[PDB]
This record gives sequence, structure tokens and C-alpha cells, in this order.
Amino acid sequence: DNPYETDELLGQYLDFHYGPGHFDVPNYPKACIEQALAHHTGTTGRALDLGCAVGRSSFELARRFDEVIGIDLSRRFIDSATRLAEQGQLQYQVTLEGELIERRTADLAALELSNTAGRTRFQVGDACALDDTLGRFDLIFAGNLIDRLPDPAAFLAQLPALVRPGGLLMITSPYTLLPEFTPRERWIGGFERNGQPVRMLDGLRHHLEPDFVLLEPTRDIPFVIRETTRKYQHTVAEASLWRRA
Ligand SMILES: Nc1ncnc2c1ncn2[C@@H]1O[C@H](CSCC[C@H](N)C(=O)O)[C@@H](O)[C@H]1O
Ligand SMILES: N[C@@H](Cc1[nH]cnc1[SeH])C(=O)O
Repeated sequence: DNPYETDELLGQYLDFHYGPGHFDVPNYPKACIEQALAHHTGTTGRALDLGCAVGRSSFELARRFDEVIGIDLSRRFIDSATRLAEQGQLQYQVTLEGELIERRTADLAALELSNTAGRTRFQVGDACALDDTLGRFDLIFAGNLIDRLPDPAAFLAQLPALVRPGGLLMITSPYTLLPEFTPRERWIGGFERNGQPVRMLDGLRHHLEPDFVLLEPTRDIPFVIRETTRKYQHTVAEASLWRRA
């Protein structure tokens, strides 16, 4: 039932996280973490990467944080991230055209990520119901996650307790709201209420303030996902950075 446990998605996401770029758009997980690191003014002991997929943002965070925990619900994704952490490389297939496929390599050494791979730990888990043993963090990253969760409010309700005061929360999303992933009654934005628009960002503020303070302004970060030799997604996420009060 989970698309994120399929070979189709594995090949998209291993290319997206570790492959060459497309249309001269920079690697997206790396671009996201560059922005988080440019704004984090706290200590660098511990970061949490929620919805980490096959782990590029977690390895990027590990260049600066002593410990990085990456959590994703997809076991196929997490098994790839762990293999990269432990062996430094893996191979995968991408679609060329129809059934014609091509084998490719992901390599942490080539990306200058192998030296700190030991600072990562990857686990399967549900971001809407995180273990109560997880502790708290100096920095939390949730990339392209909130529009893929069935209970966004339940996810957000954990975050004040998960971030130390003075720490940083970074959420990015293109707000691709879909009933397949979020029941309409659980949307926190993307609709009209009492005849006025409620944007997803308004929903984020309602749930996070004043425990977090939004660093203004929000920023657009684009990304490209390769599906075949010829077909790509090209999308503009909104990044919002939040300081814990
Ligand atoms: N309940 C849940 N708990 C944890 N991860 C979840 C989840 N529902 C979906 N996900 C994960 O959220 C991700 C959405 S796509 C974004 C992946 C990655 N952060 C990137 O920016 O490229 C997928 O990896 C999916 O497996
Ligand atoms: N289309 C991709 C990228 C993404 N992630 C969250 N929203 C979007 Se659009 C996916 O569904 O994983």
C-alpha cells in the first residue's frame, strides 16, 4: 500500500538524494541543510531528520552535528540509508524508457560525506507518533514531509517538547495536499474558513507559535525528481525556519 516501499520510488529517491543534478537545479537535501546550518545559532550536539527517506539530509547534517537521527516510515528507504552509512556506497536501477533500465552507484566518498557517516543512525518510525525515549534536539529538519502525513497537527504537537530552547526547527514543503496522504478534515491549511483563506503557513503558525518564533521571511527552495530519461518533477518548496523560545 505504501508507495515509498516500492522499487519505483527507491530509484527516484536514490537518484534524487545521491545522483547528478538536472536542469542545473542544486541537490535539494543538501540545499535544505545549507539553509538550516546558516541559521542555527545553538549548540551542535544533536539533530533529528524526520521523513529522512534515503538519508542525504542526514549525512549533510552529520558534517556539523555530533549525532544525527534519521527517521522514516519506509523500511526499504531506511535499509538503503543504513547500507550507505555502513558500506559507504550502494547500487540501484533507474528507468530509462519502459522496461529499459540502467544501473547506477550512490557513493558517500564522492560527495565528501563518508568521514561523518558514523555520526548517523537511521530507524523506521512514525513521525506522527514518535517514541517517548527520543530525547530532545538542538535542530530538527522535516523535508517535504508535512504534506505526506495523515495527522499534521499531531506531528506538530510534539515539536515544542522536542526542540531545546534556542534550537532551530526547519520545515519545507510544496504543500501538495492530497486525500491519499492527508484526510481533508485533518488539513491545517489550503482552504477557506469563515470565508477567508487559511494557507498552510498560517496553519503552521497557529500550531507552532509562540513556542516557536518564525524567522522571517520564508524562502523558496526548488527541486527536480527524475522519473525516466525524459520525465521529471520540478517543484518549488517553501522553507520555514522557527526558533524555539
Ligand atoms: N508517518 C510518517 N512517518 C515518517 N516518515 C513518513 C511518514 N509518512 C511519510 N513519510 C516519509 O516522508 C517522506 C516524504 S518525501 C520527502 C523525503 C525527503 N525528506 C526529501 O526531502 O527528499 C518519504 O520518505 C516517506 O516515506
Ligand atoms: N512527489 C514527491 C515529492 C514530494 N514530497 C512531498 N511533497 C511532494 Se510534491 C513525493 O510525493 O514524494
